[PDB]
Amino acid sequence: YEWGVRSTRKSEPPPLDRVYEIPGLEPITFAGKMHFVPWLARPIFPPWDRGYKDPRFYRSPPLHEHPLYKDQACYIFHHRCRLLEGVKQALWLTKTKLIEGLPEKVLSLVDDPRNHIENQDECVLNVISHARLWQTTEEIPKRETYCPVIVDNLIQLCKSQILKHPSLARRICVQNSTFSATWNRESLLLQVRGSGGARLSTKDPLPTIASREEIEATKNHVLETFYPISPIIDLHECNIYDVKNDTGFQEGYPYPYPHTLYLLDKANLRPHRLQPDQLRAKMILFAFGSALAQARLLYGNDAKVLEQPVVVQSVGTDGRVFHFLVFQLNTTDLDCNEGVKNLAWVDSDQLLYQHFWCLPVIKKRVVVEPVGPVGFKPETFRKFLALYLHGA
Amino acid sequence: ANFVSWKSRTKYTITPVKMRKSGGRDHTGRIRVHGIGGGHKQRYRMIDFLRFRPEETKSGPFEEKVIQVRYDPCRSADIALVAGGSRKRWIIATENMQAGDTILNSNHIGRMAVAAREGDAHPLGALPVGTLINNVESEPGRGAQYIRAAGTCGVLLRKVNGTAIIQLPSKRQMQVLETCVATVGRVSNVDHNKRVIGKAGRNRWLGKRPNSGRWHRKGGWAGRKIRPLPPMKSYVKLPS
Amino acid sequence: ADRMSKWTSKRGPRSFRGRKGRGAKGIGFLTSGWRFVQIKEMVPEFVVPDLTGFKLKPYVSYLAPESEETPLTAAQLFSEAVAPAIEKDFKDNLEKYGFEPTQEGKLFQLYPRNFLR
Amino acid sequence: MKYMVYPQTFALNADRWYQYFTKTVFLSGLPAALRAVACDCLLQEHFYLRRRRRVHRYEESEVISLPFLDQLVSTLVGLLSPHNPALAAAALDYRCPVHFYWVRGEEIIPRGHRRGRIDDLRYQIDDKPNNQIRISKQLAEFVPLDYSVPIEIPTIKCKPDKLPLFKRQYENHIFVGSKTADPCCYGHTQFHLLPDKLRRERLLRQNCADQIEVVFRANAIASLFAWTGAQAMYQGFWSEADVTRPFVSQAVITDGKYFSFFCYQLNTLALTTQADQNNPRKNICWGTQSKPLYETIEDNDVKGFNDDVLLQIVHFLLNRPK
Amino acid sequence: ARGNEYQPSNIKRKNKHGWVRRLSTPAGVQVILRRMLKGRKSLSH
RNA sequence: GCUAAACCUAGCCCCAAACCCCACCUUACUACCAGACAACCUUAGCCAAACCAUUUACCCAAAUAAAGUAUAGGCGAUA
RNA sequence: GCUACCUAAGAACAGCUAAAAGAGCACACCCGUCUAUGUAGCAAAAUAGUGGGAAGAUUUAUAGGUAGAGGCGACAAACCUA
RNA sequence: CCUCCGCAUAAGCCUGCGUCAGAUACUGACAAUUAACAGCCCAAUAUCUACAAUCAACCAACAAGUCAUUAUUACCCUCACUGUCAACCCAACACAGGCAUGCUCAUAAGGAAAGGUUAAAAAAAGUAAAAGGAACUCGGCAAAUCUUACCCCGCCUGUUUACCAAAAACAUCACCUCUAGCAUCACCAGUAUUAGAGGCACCGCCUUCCUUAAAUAGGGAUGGCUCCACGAGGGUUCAGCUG
RNA sequence: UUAAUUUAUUAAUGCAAACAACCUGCAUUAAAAAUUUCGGUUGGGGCG
Ligand SMILES: [Mg+2]
Ligand SMILES: [Mg+2]
Ligand SMILES: [Mg+2]
Ligand SMILES: [Mg+2]
Ligand SMILES: [Mg+2]
Ligand SMILES: [Mg+2]
Ligand SMILES: [Mg+2]
Ligand SMILES: [Mg+2]
Ligand SMILES: [Mg+2]
Ligand SMILES: [Mg+2]
Ligand SMILES: [Mg+2]
Ligand SMILES: [Mg+2]
Ligand SMILES: [Mg+2]
Ligand SMILES: [Mg+2]
Ligand SMILES: [Mg+2]
Ligand SMILES: [Mg+2]
Ligand SMILES: [Mg+2]
Ligand SMILES: [Mg+2]
Ligand SMILES: [Mg+2]
Repeated sequence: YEWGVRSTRKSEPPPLDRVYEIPGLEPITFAGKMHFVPWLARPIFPPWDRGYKDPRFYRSPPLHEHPLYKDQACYIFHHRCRLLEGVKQALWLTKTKLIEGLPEKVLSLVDDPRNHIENQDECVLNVISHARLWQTTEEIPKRETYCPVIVDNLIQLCKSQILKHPSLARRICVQNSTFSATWNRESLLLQVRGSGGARLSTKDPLPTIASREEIEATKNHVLETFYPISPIIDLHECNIYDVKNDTGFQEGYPYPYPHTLYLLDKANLRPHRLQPDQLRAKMILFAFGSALAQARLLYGNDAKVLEQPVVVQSVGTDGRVFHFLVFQLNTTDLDCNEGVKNLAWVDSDQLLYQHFWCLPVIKKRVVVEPVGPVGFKPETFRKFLALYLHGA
Repeated sequence: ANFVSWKSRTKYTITPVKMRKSGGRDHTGRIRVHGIGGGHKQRYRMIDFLRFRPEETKSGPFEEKVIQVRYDPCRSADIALVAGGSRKRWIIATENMQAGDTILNSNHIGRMAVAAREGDAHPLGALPVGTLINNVESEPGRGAQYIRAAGTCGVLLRKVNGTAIIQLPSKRQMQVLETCVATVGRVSNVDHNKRVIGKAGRNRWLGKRPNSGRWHRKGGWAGRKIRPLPPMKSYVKLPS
Repeated sequence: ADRMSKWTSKRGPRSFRGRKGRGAKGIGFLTSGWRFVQIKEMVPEFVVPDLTGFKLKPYVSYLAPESEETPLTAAQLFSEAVAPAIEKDFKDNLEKYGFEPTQEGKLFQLYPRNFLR
Repeated sequence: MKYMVYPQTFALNADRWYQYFTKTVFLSGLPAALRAVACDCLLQEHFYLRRRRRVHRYEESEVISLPFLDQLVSTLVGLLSPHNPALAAAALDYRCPVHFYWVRGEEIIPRGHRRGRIDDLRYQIDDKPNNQIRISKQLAEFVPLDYSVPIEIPTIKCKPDKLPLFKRQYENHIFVGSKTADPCCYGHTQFHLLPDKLRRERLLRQNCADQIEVVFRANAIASLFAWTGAQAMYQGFWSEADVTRPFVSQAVITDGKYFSFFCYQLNTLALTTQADQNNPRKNICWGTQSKPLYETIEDNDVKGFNDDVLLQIVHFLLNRPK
Repeated sequence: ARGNEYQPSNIKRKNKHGWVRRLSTPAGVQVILRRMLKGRKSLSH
């Protein structure tokens, strides 16, 4: 079955006048008249050259002629790619071993109550209420508005800890930063072009979480595979691409080391929003991409086991549900499935609050649920603060 | 009228396509089919009825993972998003197809009969006689056209030479080259018969509208009548 | 219902009223977001001379003598502009005398005219 | 039907017109690591950050200066939080709307079936400051309530229509940037970014040099009056119950390079004719001339960085409630 | 109840009786030709 | 004695002779981007035949005459 | 540009009762049961009260389409500019 | 003293109660609506996009619900043009009609039922009424009150004769019959559990007395049946209520 | 409509024509239609 019905397909041009089939004579066309007439032959116009040149009337050359066109087809993961297998596919692509829960090294940074924010719950509740109810004159703010607001206000609340932690002065949250990292996986060359937003950069690299012994123990772990789904599925197969490793910044940039990638799924529509598993996969891929760009910038473009692993964190949220990730890139030798493997600690589906009532539900003239968040969980904010404080 | 068919998309896709209702109207704008109009807005999911469609630069039998089984507004059967290699496609789901199941699409006519597992597609030559089938092609590579509605199942009645006799759900025999592919099992949504519309409003939701003057010929509907022969004219309307 | 009154941009719905103009020549184009980009070269630049010291005035004294109207012609212009040089060089390649084979290559092409007024 | 008062406006002498609409007297004057951070933000937005898509001068404001101003506000608030405890609990709003609706003066309906009838002149400001800081404790006064100043509010003899200013009818909103249920209901500082339509270059080409400071001053007067009036009406004051304490807010207005600084004290909400017939108070706006934060940015260098502008920003951020 | 059959809309007026629609068919061209022959001030609507 | 009443050319009829700046097909009267759709094909019926069913004169390329003749025609109206 | 049906993309539907309803009462809105007035009228079909529906087979704005022996019709030979 | 009125947008209209001067909201002249609101857009080629909405979190589904972006290649100039009035439009009218949407829910907005008088008849609307309480009448129509019970028809919600018929008629779920083995313009981007047409009617089962005093009124002693519910349908009735 | 006249047109076949499809001509059968008519006497109508 062929798609596209004939009536919609472009109409076939009318048959050429028989006068054109007679070798010796020049047909008399309405070309001289400069307008159509039905009783004269239709001219054969030579193709027009000066057309597709003006900037506002430009036609791009065929993809084959573009400077970066390559016969070998790369598989790019961009911000709007949704992995079918999700976390498993991301782990295979990045040669990563998954560890449930955040590492104790970062989780201990908030165990002591000194790091606990004064009026922490009050401030977080005010942040949630402002994002979800008080943000606008409109009664119910949309996700496109309350997800960035909740993230930024939480980041400010964490940054308020500069009192206890002067090391927090050596960091800055940049927006619209874009990184690109290419690497091979079983003769398949994969690129990640991470655009996202809210890259938390620090002047100092994050300390490694996994020790040499754990990194070596990753050798025994077998990289889970899925069949018949190829790991390439849902990745943009593109022949136009650049193999350069771009960290997103010019050389000499202060705060060169990525600290946390804040990915937010703020689409108002559920189909336009990532599933939680696909969001975790995107977090894995973006953290791996930033770490790999850093590694290629620092230790050169050589496939090898990293003596100093690169650690990149990421927080992926939909405004209510958060996912926390710490990714340790400890190898740039990705092509083989064997050897030491990168490792990611993920804490999944940490919901800051169960639900938010913008309107007071009234049954039989009785207020059942008051306006505000329900099922608020300070533990998720503790984890968020721990991730922010890591490295300080 | 300025009617252009909505079926203009040329490239297969998984995304539901916005389909325009017709109201039973031709491209001329006149009613051609009565009783159609309105109903819930629908999106069309392009079904790949050629189950043995090996991916680009690939060949041979291939397996596919059932990502999900979904209700289809445009069919009695429910459909299945199924993914193989690096592609995803919509196929017609069989009765017991589940998410996470594995499906085989083969062009191999084995000398022995292949074990017929529900949901997989084999050439009709490879199936045992008496197996229930659906999504049957008429010609090799044409694409499934027969036994596609919910709960339907043809029977592989016979296989002789390179020709197989299939019993269509209308209990009519059909001859097809044994190289034509069909999938094993009955189509899903087997309870489609038992659904009760309940009220006229549900049919109106389904897009069926009450329509009269369905014939447009002079005098409207007129049942066929036997025209008596001249010898028999004397007995047509004998009085009591 | 008014067939006789002129169709202007004040009459239709919002799309009509936005689309129709009043004869003003275009100055630029519209990009994405309906942002208007104004092209400087599209704007008519008024070439206004310096009138300081100019002796002519809007009116002429009635004391000026009457004359007979003699509209300038191509023959007269040729005689008063090219004929002297032609004679002086003939007594002793027409581009030397002023003729140009083609208007292409000139800023002010005489035909098709490509300048204002 | 109400006049849409635009803080960021192309109109000439709009500062004078807004002074009249607002009953505001404008008064000229006032009532190292930070430098490194400011330079870092500037260079991050201008040079260091890699742009996949070419930056066009028609969007330079929105794609360069807006992130730059956001980074300045956020990082400076973080760094000055130890030196200003109130700034730690403050809410930092990014482009949250500020709406103020008020009535100022009267007009005889000139034409129509309502001709000859009295109608109040209504004004609405719908601002969206690039950044703003909201606190739960009010800032201190800049000058006592009932403070008299010899400078007189400009008098406008023409209708507000003569200043390009148009009427619409839509929701009347009084908004501080958050709903009334928000405890952080007082204003600390607003950070405004002039749009590309109000480029200094375009203003210089089309107008005098004083029109640039007019644009800055009008934006300040309108925005700060709206914010302080919304704060007062959140506290429950209006034209018939005038404020018992002055309401204070600060603002910095930048084009990306040039910064100007404004302090505003709202002393009156009694702007109607009835409430203003015998009202001696008047709102006050202290302002500074626009000064360039930097002279130029060449590749990796910020040439001509002005420390005084950054000190003024820090001073505003360091202002505290009592 | 009746009499207000005319519910004006300039889009419909121009799309139904305008110059472009009149010229779009040979019959409408003859409509315009008849109006021109009669000397109508308004050829189309 | 009011309302009125009256008027004569404005033109028209039939012959002859003679062959008679700019804008605008998009929503016309709209300065300024990818065309292609580009037209052709017996008139029918009213009516007469006292219905009606075959049939029933109609810009012809010299007026007259041949001649309403030869012919045609429900051999009839009529042509 | 009425009306009938359809197409595309919109919009409206208080409150109470009930609980995911071609649900109940009843606004807006749609209609037009009965009575009265009106009958060259306010009106070439209206008014007042009463009444039916009122989250649906609902109502409705916009643009488009189907044309006369044809269209359209939940068939009343209804409607297709009184 | 009055108003589901008013103010705005849309649509429509096109200067149609602004000023002045002549007339009796007319004629003529002069003036006026200033863009931020709104309209007027997009440089393409490819390739992408399964995951509704309903406070979207539980629960609840079926009728299955456009949201279109990214990579490369081009690109550097910048705010033009148009709508902006009114007491307004469609109904031949300064027409009690028609007229989408957002807000105000009785108005902060908008208006005036009485030209003056008299106080006849008849007429219209309204209010009150002794005693009685349907005796009126084709009929309790209308009005006033508030109930009861049962038949016939149609299963029900809906639809219809725009302008004398709203129904028992048409439709309708349900069922039956007939026709059709199939692709690129309807049916249908469908495939016999489908599609088209016709019929039928949801469903389910089995195969002389009473009423009044008087009662041409009412009720009861494949088909045959079964009226659950519903009805401005058509009959009858108790009680009450009433000019 | 089992009134009269047709089948131009479609749909089937058949025969020729072009070498199965497609198409032309000529027939036959249908469908869909088209055109046309409504004698006289007897209160009317039925049967006469
Ligand atoms: Mg209409
Ligand atoms: Mg006759
Ligand atoms: Mg409701
Ligand atoms: Mg209901
Ligand atoms: Mg209907
Ligand atoms: Mg009937
Ligand atoms: Mg009328
Ligand atoms: Mg009056
Ligand atoms: Mg009177
Ligand atoms: Mg009484
Ligand atoms: Mg009686
Ligand atoms: Mg009684
Ligand atoms: Mg009686
Ligand atoms: Mg009654
Ligand atoms: Mg009924
Ligand atoms: Mg009903
Ligand atoms: Mg009627
Ligand atoms: Mg009626
Ligand atoms: Mg009786």
